[PDB]
Amino acid sequence: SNAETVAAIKTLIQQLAQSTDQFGRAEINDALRELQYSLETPFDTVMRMSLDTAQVAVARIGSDLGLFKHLSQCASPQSAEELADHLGCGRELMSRLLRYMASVRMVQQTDDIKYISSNITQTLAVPGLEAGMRHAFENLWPVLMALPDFLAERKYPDIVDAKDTAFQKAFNTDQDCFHWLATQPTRIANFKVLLTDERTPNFLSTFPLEKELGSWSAEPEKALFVDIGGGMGHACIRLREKYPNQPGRVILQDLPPVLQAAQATLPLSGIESMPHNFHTPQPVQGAKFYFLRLILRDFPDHQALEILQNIVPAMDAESRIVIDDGVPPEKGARWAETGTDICIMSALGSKERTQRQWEELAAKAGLQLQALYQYTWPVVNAAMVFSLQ
Amino acid sequence: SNAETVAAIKTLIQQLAQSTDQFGRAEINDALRELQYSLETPFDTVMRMSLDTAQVAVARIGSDLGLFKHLSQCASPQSAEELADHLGCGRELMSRLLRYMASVRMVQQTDDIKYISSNITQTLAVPGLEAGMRHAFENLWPVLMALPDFLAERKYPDIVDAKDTAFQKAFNTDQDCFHWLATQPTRIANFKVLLTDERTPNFLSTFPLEKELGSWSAEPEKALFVDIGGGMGHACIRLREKYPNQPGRVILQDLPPVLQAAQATLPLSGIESMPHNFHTPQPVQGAKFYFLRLILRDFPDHQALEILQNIVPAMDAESRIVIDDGVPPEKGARWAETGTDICIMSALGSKERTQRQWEELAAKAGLQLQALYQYTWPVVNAAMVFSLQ
Amino acid sequence: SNAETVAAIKTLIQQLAQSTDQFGRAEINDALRELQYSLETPFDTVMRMSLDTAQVAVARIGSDLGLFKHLSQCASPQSAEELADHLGCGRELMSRLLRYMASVRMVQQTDDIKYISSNITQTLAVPGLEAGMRHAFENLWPVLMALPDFLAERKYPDIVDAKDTAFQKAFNTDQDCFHWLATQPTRIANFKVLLTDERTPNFLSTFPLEKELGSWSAEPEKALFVDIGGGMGHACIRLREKYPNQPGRVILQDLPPVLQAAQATLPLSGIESMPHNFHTPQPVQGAKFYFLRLILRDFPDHQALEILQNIVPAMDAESRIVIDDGVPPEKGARWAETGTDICIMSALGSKERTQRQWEELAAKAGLQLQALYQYTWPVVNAAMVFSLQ
Amino acid sequence: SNAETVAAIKTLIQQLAQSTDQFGRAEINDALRELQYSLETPFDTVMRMSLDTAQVAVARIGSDLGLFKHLSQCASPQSAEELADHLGCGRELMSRLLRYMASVRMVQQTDDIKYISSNITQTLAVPGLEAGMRHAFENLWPVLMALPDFLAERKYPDIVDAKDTAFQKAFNTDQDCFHWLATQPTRIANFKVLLTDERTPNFLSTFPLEKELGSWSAEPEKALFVDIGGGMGHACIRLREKYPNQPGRVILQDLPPVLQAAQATLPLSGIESMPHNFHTPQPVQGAKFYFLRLILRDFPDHQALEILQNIVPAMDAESRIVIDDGVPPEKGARWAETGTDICIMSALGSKERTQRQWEELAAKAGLQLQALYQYTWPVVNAAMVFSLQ
Ligand SMILES: C/C=C/C=C/CCC[C@H](C)C(=O)c1c(O)c(-c2ccccc2)c[nH]c1=O
Ligand SMILES: C/C=C/C=C/CCC[C@H](C)C(=O)c1c(O)c(-c2ccccc2)c[nH]c1=O
Ligand SMILES: C/C=C/C=C/CCC[C@H](C)C(=O)c1c(O)c(-c2ccccc2)c[nH]c1=O
Ligand SMILES: C/C=C/C=C/CCC[C@H](C)C(=O)c1c(O)c(-c2ccccc2)c[nH]c1=O
Ligand SMILES: Nc1ncnc2c1ncn2[C@@H]1O[C@H](CSCC[C@H](N)C(=O)O)[C@@H](O)[C@H]1O
Ligand SMILES: Nc1ncnc2c1ncn2[C@@H]1O[C@H](CSCC[C@H](N)C(=O)O)[C@@H](O)[C@H]1O
Ligand SMILES: Nc1ncnc2c1ncn2[C@@H]1O[C@H](CSCC[C@H](N)C(=O)O)[C@@H](O)[C@H]1O
Ligand SMILES: Nc1ncnc2c1ncn2[C@@H]1O[C@H](CSCC[C@H](N)C(=O)O)[C@@H](O)[C@H]1O
Ligand SMILES: [Cl-]
Ligand SMILES: [Cl-]
Ligand SMILES: [Cl-]
Ligand SMILES: [Cl-]
Ligand SMILES: [Cl-]
Ligand SMILES: [Cl-]
Ligand SMILES: [Cl-]
Ligand SMILES: [Cl-]
Repeated sequence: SNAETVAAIKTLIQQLAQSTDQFGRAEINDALRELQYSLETPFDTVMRMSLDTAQVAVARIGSDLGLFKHLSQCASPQSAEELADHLGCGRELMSRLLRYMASVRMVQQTDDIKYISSNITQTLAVPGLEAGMRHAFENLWPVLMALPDFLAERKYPDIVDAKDTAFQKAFNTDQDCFHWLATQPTRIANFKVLLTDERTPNFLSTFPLEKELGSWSAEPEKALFVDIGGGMGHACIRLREKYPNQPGRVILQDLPPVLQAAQATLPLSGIESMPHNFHTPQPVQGAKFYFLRLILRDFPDHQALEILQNIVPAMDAESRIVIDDGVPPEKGARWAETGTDICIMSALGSKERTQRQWEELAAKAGLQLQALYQYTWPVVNAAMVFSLQ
Repeated sequence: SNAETVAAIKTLIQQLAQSTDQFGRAEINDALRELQYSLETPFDTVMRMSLDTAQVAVARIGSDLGLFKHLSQCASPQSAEELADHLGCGRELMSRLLRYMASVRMVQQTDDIKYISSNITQTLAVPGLEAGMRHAFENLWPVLMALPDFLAERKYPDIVDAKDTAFQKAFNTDQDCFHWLATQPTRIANFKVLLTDERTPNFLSTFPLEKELGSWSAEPEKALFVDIGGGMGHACIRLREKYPNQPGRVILQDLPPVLQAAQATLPLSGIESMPHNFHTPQPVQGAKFYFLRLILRDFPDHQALEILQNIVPAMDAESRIVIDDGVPPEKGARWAETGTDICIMSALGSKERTQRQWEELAAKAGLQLQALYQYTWPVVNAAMVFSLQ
Repeated sequence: SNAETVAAIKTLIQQLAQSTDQFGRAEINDALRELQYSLETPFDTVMRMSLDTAQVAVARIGSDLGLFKHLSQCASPQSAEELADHLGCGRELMSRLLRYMASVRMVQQTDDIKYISSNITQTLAVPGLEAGMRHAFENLWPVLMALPDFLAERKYPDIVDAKDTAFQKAFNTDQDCFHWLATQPTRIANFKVLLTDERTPNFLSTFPLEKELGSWSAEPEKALFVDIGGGMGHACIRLREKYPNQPGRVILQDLPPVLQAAQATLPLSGIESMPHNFHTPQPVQGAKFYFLRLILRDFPDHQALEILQNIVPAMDAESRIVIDDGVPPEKGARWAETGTDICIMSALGSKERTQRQWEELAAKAGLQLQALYQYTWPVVNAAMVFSLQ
Repeated sequence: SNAETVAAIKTLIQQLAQSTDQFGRAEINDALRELQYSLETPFDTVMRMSLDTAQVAVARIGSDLGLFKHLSQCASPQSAEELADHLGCGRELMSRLLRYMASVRMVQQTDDIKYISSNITQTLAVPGLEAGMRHAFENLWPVLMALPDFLAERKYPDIVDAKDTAFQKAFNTDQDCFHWLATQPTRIANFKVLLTDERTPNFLSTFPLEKELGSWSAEPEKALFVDIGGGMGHACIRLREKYPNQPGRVILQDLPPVLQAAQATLPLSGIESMPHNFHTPQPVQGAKFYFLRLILRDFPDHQALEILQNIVPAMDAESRIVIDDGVPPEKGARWAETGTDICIMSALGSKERTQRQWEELAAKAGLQLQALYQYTWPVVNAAMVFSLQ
């Protein structure tokens, strides 16, 4: 029975996935993807490429309607008619959307053709994760749609500049992405929500802080941790939580509107909010750790170098710059890393960097790599610790 | 070992897949997709939705460069430098594109970071399949990108009309999709290549021709088979190949430029080419089978009914209309059926139809279902045989 | 590749087995046995039955030579020549024995044809487990070899009497098994070593001692626990270890030579050693628990009933008899339970008993079942708690 | 759910086993055995060794009762009571035997505690396979039971002589096994039935007969195939069946009582029956193939050599001796090969021989190996083709 074999495959893979940790499950997931691509027919390859696109548009519709939040609060299965009337959607349209969503697990369909939430329903109901999906639709899609004709018209140049990539064609502007976004309040509002998502795990799961501290003294009143472009301060909060007895100033640096958003959820004491533009010289002198998490991947080499050169004059011999970012391998990189590389090339002119490419960038700022502490697998995020040469 | 477990999963799934037939492999692939969606983390759900989009854009770039056709005929692994110089691409751009393609199996990357064809490379090198991918990029993507805001601004109506759906917003026109496309030479040229793809299996694998004929007789120059909108005539060719001694005319009906393109590959005798617009009265009277394959799914009910009403006056008591099309189930429909439904809703105002919906449509034309012969699974395509009521 | 498929099966089963507990692994092992029996060819069925017998004979030879104890303490692989010379075995004989042992995992053979311990080597080096294997060879095998012709010559009677079963034919005696064994010094010495094996888990993992005690009070030098035929006293030791502050005497009852052997490993206080023959009236009056673990399965109903009838006059209203023994199900019993049933039928005239059969036996002694506490699965051992009717 | 996981393991292994051929299934079976042995607890190891022995005794009882033949003819499930009354067995004994048999798949137990035949029931109902089981019980078991004390009393000698092994102790005789068996009519009768079993596959599945023939001429009246000790002539029958047009005499040689048994099932023409004792000079001169299947493994080197030396003088330059027998590997031999080695050592003083050991034996007869044609895996049986040196 082919149905019996499929059911047994599902049982065994679900059991193997429970038998391991999140990194093992991520490896299983990538294997399932590779198996699919290798087992599909040629026609199914093109069908998959033609249709998987629709998931983002339909998630965006469900988000607009409030469907995922509503369904995640429902105590019993709901009919399409009930959902349509409650959310203000045409009954036929709602039925067709829900049938599509159930087929890609965006919701679950029951045996009597009613609907309940799935894991994906709950995910899309979370404001920060919903904002990530809406970002993909409104900011990533236009840039990817413009990229092939941009490259064709320009005879396939290497993209190296934030002011000369697919973004300018997609949005009919000469500004770079970050400058243009600052003029679009609806997009700024979505980014504000996006900043509330906290990635897990984080670098403190593997970072040997006491080892890296050595004999560094916080006395008289030195800074332990300067979180440069720290957003909502999640790194600062987790640091104080994990190391509540380590002395030294912990400083969140970001732009004033972001620091105001962060205030509601920062601890009452122990974390300073310091307005600071990281394109200017670093004001905090002689801190133990200057921390840059997912900052430098958004910038081409010239601008990333300037950010580092703004920090180096503040360092003393014991200071370290900690770059927490993606470190793809030299070969066999996975779709999350290479896909991110193509997207930030097209929107920002930047790139993902291997360890050798990080070291080459840091060397231009007078820095040398002392240690690298991986904390995710198989897609590598790592805290890279640099000192003065 | 995580690597050892992952390799063992791949080995066992591959062995199970090779032991079943194409329909069993399709069921396995659908299960792998379901497992992937159920095992991903919330962040990975959003990352998947954010990035899987890039596959179509990068395939379009590879098609523009001629990369897949070139790699499919190479007899040894090629470096990114060699490919860039041969195809006229910037070397860094080519390297980043190839790394992305390898991570989604669009090519294969070797242990010394060179590149060879994968199954997907060969697929994208086939002109008809390449054309399907280009169609997804240039025709489906803009309509899907317009659908969420189209529905929002119109307060979520049921889409019922080809002249009032997302297409009009996407391409800034009041024309319906088919009328507009016929004004766009480059898009027409891609559709001509798309028609060269022949789907397998086909309805003749399960259609009981002898039983359906009964004592039918061709005595007065009558037609056995009229292929309405038959494209390149694949159904006529396969019919003559499988039943070479069955009497009766076999007639391919389409518009003149498609019949012209079909001539090169049609047999030199046995199949007549007859220009005919299926929005006009059917000229062939009393044929045994009037055959409509993947025609009516492109039209809303009102227009699909008019196509049928142009045939019914030509029928005698022995005539049958054979609708060969998708028959999604009442529940548990799969992503290929529901995804198609949402795309053709957005571009064409049409829909996929359950068996009951096909019967309701045909009844408005005065037709009754006599037999239904499935020939694919689990996504069902079937030849539905209708007679006069 | 057959080798690759086989390796992948092993990897996946190993991973599934390590992800469950000991009871889950027992269920997996029973499924592997069932699969093996269902997938063997008819010839392989007979070959398996013909040859699996040799494992006991070869283990006995390895035990006689001291091979498993020696190999378990070796720090490097040993050649067959080295083992033969050390153990005093002909070199060709030793080589052929070791090749056989490696093929059934009794040792492991290395890639350069030397030998190291396997899990089974270590098992057969443990004195109590080695003694169980020697018992199978010298006591169980002769009775099983005599059973078919014993039943044939007697026209297939129900075996009901310890003095009239296959044992008498196998050892050419009119004595029952236990009486005869007590005349055979070498066999007695092996049983003494066998008693040093402690089964895990034990009944204290699920026995709700506090609930079963209720308001029981030890005030007049009363006994909490009387271990009847307790052997080395493992149940008394575990009880004192788990409930060190519970008042009440804890008493180990057995025959003098077994109590003597127990002294070396008993705690120096807290457990009394009391010589007592359980075929005679119980001397300890009004104890809370009279405990019989794996005693009554060795006796037919008439003798098991007499053992219980020697205890019941010592009971007061609060006393309980706790029978800790196998409780096979009414259907679907597993090979360990039914195999034991056939062996003890042939040697001892006794039987395994379902819960209903235990209740019927105990009712003849005027006892009623109050509670049953399983502590192993899927082959069930349980502590059955009986009170006066 | 652990029950769900076990069910899925069974489904997937059953599907993998159907996806391959008999050799692949044999490899899977050996892997299942290895997994069991590696996953059992120490206690379960000794329990398995103690109890698996009982299968042979219980199969022997079922054979005595006619149970397997009766159940294999039953059209519906049978109760233990019905089976007991029909076969003349005590009702309790029958119930306990059937429960044991169901737990080792010797029969199947239904949900309402009735019994139906399994694959093993059908196997044990086949006369030749039943005879193999009865041989294991009455001839192999006594020799294995005597082997440990035989070796101990003799200080572990290398066994080299058919008149000085465990057989003489087991059966209290000074005769060798084959000479003693000739005086025991009940054992001779079982061997007669055993000879009717035909092993599959056979050497003709891979033997390149036309290649090995070369230009050999059967003219004037030469012998193609001389089946030395050919038993019922299965090799001769299959040869004539597969190669019906190859000329040349095909001659079955065996002892007169065996040739008389063979007559009923030999073809009416084309195969000669020739009484011949293979301890005397071969009478047929200059045959192309002198065939010895599973003959020489029953003899120590001295006697096996004499059998070959009786053939060599009959050979001309084109003659070949074909030894069809087991060829275990130099390392990693499997339980069927090593177990057979231990059994024939104990009963016959002989041995299984590697390819090098076959070549060394044949070289003493003036023979050289020309080709080796395997036809079973993973346990190797092969047709080894030898010519004059
Ligand atoms: C080699 C081809 C592989 C294709 C795989 C799946 C294609 C999915 C895709 C939504 C599909 O099915 C259909 C269309 O796009 C269209 C259309 C025709 C013109 C403009 C827009 C859409 C009509 N009618 C369809 O059905
Ligand atoms: C909850 C969020 C989930 C997201 C998962 C995958 C996100 C993939 C995505 C290409 C990504 O990584 C990045 C960006 O889009 C951008 C950006 C910022 C502004 C405009 C366009 C792109 C910058 N820098 C990035 O790195
Ligand atoms: C239908 C039969 C199935 C048997 C499967 C396995 C048989 C294993 C078994 C040790 C075997 O192989 C051999 C013998 O017992 C004997 C023998 C002959 C006479 C007396 C004792 C042993 C000779 N020579 C053998 O080779
Ligand atoms: C370390 C030990 C491992 C043992 C695993 C399974 C042993 C199976 C085995 C049939 C078993 O259970 C029993 C006996 O042999 C006996 C006995 C006692 C004296 C003589 C003969 C049999 C009594 N009562 C039993 O129950
Ligand atoms: N010029 C600038 N100076 C300081 N912060 C900036 C900046 N431009 C952008 N940023 C901030 O950089 C952050 C990038 S995203 C937040 C990443 C953060 N380090 C984390 O991992 O949680 C945003 O908070 C944004 O407000
Ligand atoms: N008005 C019209 N009259 C006749 N054919 C038409 C038409 N409009 C579109 N078509 C044809 O309808 C076909 C739709 S796709 C081809 C489907 C074909 N029946 C097959 O399965 O092989 C195209 O060949 C197109 O040329
Ligand atoms: N007549 C008798 N009186 C008391 N003990 C006896 C006896 N006959 C046998 N025994 C003891 O009964 C025990 C059987 S085996 C030991 C079982 C023990 N209850 C346990 O599970 O740990 C042996 O210790 C043996 O010495
Ligand atoms: N001295 C002897 N001369 C000829 N045949 C003998 C013999 N001693 C035993 N045999 C025969 O050798 C055979 C061994 S078993 C049969 C094996 C046979 N070659 C086959 O594969 O089918 C028996 O038929 C037995 O009768
Ligand atoms: Cl701390
Ligand atoms: Cl890579
Ligand atoms: Cl198809
Ligand atoms: Cl058919
Ligand atoms: Cl146990
Ligand atoms: Cl408890
Ligand atoms: Cl032939
Ligand atoms: Cl070996």
